[PDB]
Amino acid sequence: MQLRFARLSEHATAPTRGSARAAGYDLYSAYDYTIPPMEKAVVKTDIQIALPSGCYGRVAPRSGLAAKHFIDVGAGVIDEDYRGNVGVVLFNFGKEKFEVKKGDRIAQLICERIFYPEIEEVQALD
Amino acid sequence: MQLRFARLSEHATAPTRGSARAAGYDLYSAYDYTIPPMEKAVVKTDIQIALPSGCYGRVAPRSGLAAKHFIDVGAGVIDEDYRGNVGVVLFNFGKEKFEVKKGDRIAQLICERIFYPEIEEVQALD
Amino acid sequence: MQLRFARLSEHATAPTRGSARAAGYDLYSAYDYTIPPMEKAVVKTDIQIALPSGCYGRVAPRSGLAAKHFIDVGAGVIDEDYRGNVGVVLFNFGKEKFEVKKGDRIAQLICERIFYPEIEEVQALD
Ligand SMILES: C[C@@H](NS(=O)(=O)CCCOCn1ccc(=O)[nH]c1=O)c1cccc(OC2CCCC2)c1
Ligand SMILES: C[C@@H](NS(=O)(=O)CCCOCn1ccc(=O)[nH]c1=O)c1cccc(OC2CCCC2)c1
Ligand SMILES: C[C@@H](NS(=O)(=O)CCCOCn1ccc(=O)[nH]c1=O)c1cccc(OC2CCCC2)c1
Ligand SMILES: [Zn+2]
Ligand SMILES: [Zn+2]
Ligand SMILES: [Zn+2]
Repeated sequence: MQLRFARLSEHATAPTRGSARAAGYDLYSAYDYTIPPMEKAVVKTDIQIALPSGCYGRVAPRSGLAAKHFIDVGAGVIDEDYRGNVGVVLFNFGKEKFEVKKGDRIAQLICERIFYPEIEEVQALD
Repeated sequence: MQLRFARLSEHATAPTRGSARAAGYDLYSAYDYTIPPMEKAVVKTDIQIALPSGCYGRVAPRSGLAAKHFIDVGAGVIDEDYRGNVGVVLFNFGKEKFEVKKGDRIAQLICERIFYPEIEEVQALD
Repeated sequence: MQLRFARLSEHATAPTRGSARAAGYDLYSAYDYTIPPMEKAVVKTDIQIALPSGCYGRVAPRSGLAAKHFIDVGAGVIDEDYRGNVGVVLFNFGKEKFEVKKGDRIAQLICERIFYPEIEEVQALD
């Protein structure tokens, strides 16, 4: 039960989790972005991750950004085997622009347990 | 495998799950709210919950409210150890205002199994 | 560990998963739809599914559609015991209409592990 990660640049921040039983690790922006009202942005973390076996990585919303600034997270399904730069798709549904600065926490990364079933076609179920 | 909860006021409704194999328990509004088009509201349940070990509580959308009224749920990650009042962040993307009355079902609470990995930094993955 | 499915019409496409460790099976539209800017549509797959025991089926967003076209997935909680036609609720938050053609991939289906706890009311937690 290790989540490993590597920094892809000097702008990356190591993910953090304050509480031992918090659902997610904090993801941090590696760059500044300005997100206009009713617009989206793909926000780079400049980290790559190796998820534990038996899960995928869900990029999930921060609670305060959602309730206070009408920020949501799009996309969000990081496959267990993905080794690229982790991106966060932010949706700004508010009426004001939303500013992201390098080092800001912008999402959380949850290790969601899943099955990897084989698929079988039948003519009709039970 | 118990989900425990306590009512924080007399306005709270005990969560329900009709089917034994439904993914979620129904969450009910403790108050009336009017949510304008393209607006958000934090809706109180006036319950506190104690989630089973090995999960977090995902506040997830009701299917009919989403398809019929363009209601979505923001935020939604309830940490395993959270003991406060459970809030539901509703996003109204429709063109008409959305009315919540006390006692209305407004979301579902899913006990999502997750890992709680330790984090380790390396220079580069494999 | 089988995911079974049946086609409800000749327009359905068998779900696919390219990578062995991809989080989701691709869901395909059985029909053409035009989704106006800032509108929603319930998109039929014309498949029925039988999920493995111990999960629900999460209809989750495709990453490219989210980042490139501002498409999101609403609703999305398919109960373990659901045997109806699988619908995908697409939200088009972009400024242009979004075209779905029969056979297009429109979402992914994730077998999310969950608990099915019994619920217990107490006066106050710990
Ligand atoms: C344009 C589009 N390309 S994409 O090929 O559709 C997905 C590429 C990234 O896959 C991993 N992933 C999946 C979901 C997620 O939320 N975050 C994330 O990092 C995309 C979508 C989402 C995130 C992206 O992040 C970019 C930042 C640097 C590399 C990718 C890109
Ligand atoms: C303003 C902001 N404060 S916040 O500190 O960011 C989060 C406080 C609540 O944390 C638990 N939680 C987390 C996610 C969720 O969806 N629901 C929920 O109850 C917030 C965000 C979401 C729900 C909230 O509910 C309030 C209702 C009464 C107490 C908190 C508050
Ligand atoms: C109108 C509304 N009816 S509903 O009764 O609220 C839900 C009916 C479908 O339940 C399974 N389900 C649940 C969530 C999901 O995302 N997809 C899905 O197939 C609804 C909501 C979502 C999907 C729907 O799909 C329709 C396509 C053909 C049958 C249902 C319908
Ligand atoms: Zn630089
Ligand atoms: Zn009162
Ligand atoms: Zn036909």
